[PDB]
Amino acid sequence: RDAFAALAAPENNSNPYEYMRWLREHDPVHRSASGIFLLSRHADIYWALKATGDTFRGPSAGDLARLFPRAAISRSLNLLASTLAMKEPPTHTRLRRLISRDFTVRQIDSLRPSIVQVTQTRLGNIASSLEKGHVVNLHEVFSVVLPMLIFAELFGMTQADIFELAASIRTILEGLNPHASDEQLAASDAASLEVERYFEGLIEKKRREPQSDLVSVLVSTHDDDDDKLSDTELISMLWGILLGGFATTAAMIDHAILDMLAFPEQRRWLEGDAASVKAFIEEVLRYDAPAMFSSIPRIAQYDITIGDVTIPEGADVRVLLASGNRDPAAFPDPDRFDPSRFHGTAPGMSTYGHVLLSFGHGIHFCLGAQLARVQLAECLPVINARFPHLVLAGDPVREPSAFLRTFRSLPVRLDTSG
Ligand code: HEM
Repeated sequence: RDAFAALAAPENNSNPYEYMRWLREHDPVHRSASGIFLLSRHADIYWALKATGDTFRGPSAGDLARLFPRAAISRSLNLLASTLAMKEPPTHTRLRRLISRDFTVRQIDSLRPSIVQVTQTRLGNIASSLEKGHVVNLHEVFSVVLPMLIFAELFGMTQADIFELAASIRTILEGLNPHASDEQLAASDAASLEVERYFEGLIEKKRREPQSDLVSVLVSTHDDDDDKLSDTELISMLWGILLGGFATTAAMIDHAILDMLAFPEQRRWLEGDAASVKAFIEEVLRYDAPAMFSSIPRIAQYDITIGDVTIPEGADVRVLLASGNRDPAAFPDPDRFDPSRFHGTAPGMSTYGHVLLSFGHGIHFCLGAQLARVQLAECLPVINARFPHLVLAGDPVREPSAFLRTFRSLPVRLDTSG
């Protein structure tokens, strides 16, 4: 009845793609009970993403207050509101320019050895148990761990520090849920205080003793421009990067593993050259999303129409990226897992010239898209090579959420013969 509630029901946390098809055909410009709109077709989603900046503005202070009424003047909402995802041009333009100057393709490629090293170490840790015929929850022992250890490497942080930060993130997000208790609010403000204090200390540390990591580069001088992120901007940028990769990459890894196990005839892509591996990962992304529906508010600047449906000035429009990715006008035979769609093409572009929507499009296109892609391209062949007879051990347990599609468990074992 209400698309956001329908998509969060258990069966739709499980397989929402039949309902998404229904929306695309029967209610493509869905108005929820709240008044927020939801676009499900590839064409309309692509349009809305590329119109962000002109036709759609970012959320104002009034918009965030309405979306987070319980936390309207809290430190935690102030921190969220300062992140790149919640900014609009021209402030967004400068902030994105400055982080992209230092968070580069070369910087990300320099993490590839570390991704292999972490994967090798975590897989070694469970090899004995798997060899004895036991079941391992790969989500808990691997998928959620690798992205955090890679953030530690990128930022120049300790493992202990990144795991405490992740715990703070969980607390903060709990405090921004609409049902949040006053106690969760207080815990969120305390965790937000700690996050700021931590990053302040990290910035000061790398400023005195720079290293090769991203924070050291961000806080040091730059030859071409003397523009740079201020300390308050730096805290917000590092925080927003962590939030962006908090649970998304882990869900991606989980989905890739599940696709490897469901379609063992496609494992060959992971055994091939760089172009072959990349194609598998592109199709993993096309096949599932970690949120489904978008988190960034897009506020209509004026009365818009999509078809004969009016979206009034001031309304909030969200997009169902996972539905666009299974739209047959963009991806023929959309329910088939087929990496050849993306073989030899530009990242996120099919052989027919239709774009993958898993990272968005336009000015808010995922800052971490290359980092996510490279993490998957390096770890998945290693997993496939270490445990050639890995199989699914039981049904994955999905993590109940109103906003995200993540797993609590991904149980795996080796195919054993007595
Ligand atoms: C597979 C993993 C990921 C997926 C599927 C994903 C998805 C997305 C999507 C769809 C958006 C745009 C949302 C919109 O336009 O409404 C976005 C934005 C963003 N992502 Fe990711 N993301 C992933 C991983 C990461 C990582 C590893 C980082 C680390 C830098 C990151 C940082 C960000 C940031 C900072 C933004 C805001 C960009 C802006 O507003 O200019 N994400 N992400």
